Amino acid sequence: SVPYGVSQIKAPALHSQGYTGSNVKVAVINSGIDSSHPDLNVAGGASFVPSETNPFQDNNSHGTHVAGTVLAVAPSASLYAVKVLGADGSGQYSWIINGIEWAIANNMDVINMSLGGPSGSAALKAAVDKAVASGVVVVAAAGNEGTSGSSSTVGYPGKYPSVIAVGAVDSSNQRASFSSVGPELDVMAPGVSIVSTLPGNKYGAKSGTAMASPHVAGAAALILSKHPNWTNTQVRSSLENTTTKLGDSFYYGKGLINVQAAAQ
Amino acid sequence: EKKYIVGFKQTMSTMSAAKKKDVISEKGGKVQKQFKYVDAASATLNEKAVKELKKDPSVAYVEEDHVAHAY
Ligand code: NA
Repeated sequence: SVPYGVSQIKAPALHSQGYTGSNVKVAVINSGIDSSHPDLNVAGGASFVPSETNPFQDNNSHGTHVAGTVLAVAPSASLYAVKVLGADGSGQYSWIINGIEWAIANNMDVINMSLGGPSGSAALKAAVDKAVASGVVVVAAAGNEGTSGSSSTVGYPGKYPSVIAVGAVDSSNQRASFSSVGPELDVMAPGVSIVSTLPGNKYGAKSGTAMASPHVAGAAALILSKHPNWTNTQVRSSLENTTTKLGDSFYYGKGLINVQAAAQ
Repeated sequence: EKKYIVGFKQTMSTMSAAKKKDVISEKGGKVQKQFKYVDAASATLNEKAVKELKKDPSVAYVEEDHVAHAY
């Protein structure tokens, strides 16, 4: 039952120590979370998709799936459905800003963004930058763009210096072929055949950096539960410094996240 | 095309939600969502409104409101 990726990140040894993410407010900035799922405890939320007003309806599936990864990692964590994406899994950068902004306003400890776009935004930078300056651990998926020669394939927001950009590793520590590369790549987490919660009281495997991202937003919630006095700055440095070191930072970042080593 | 984010100057220029809104509508823009923390707003702008707004003393940036997807 307990997803494999939970183990890979060394989540089980932190849990035993007694740290489960108790008192941590986690924003899932996505397509919403399905309210019908008996295995998903939503603490609240808000919608920013002009046509899809309920954060609690996921017409996509991605946000429900993401949400289940957060809560598998950090079971005692407080989950919030911040709906920024519609039915097709796309939203406007403004809609993403409005989501960040509610998370700042709502005194969110951890932001997950299992999304991005190819193109930069000064406004998208200002919103992430402010969440970071406010003391929020900002976590984002690195993108699914592979290798494009010498170029960074890292989407925005993960491309920003303020955000923790998360690539995907499989079960064997191998970088997923789809996994966006570059200097902006911070850490690897499980992103290949991830079993999580899906809409309509379902379970199922998804692959993507959006599956690696929640494992790191869940890891930040676990550190924050052991070290309530640690800043976002300390949470990030410990995560980047205590990794299972893989190859080249351009492909792997710092390596695989080790939550047990990171928690201190 | 039509969806843009207007970045404001504050001690170079603009402060109020009512000033922010007038700075847009003055150049034929249609203000969408005025940001709480970010000194910017989402706006509906034609090609004229983008070039007029790019030259306004109150404007820092005019950028397209890009599309993001779930990874
Ligand atoms: Na980054």
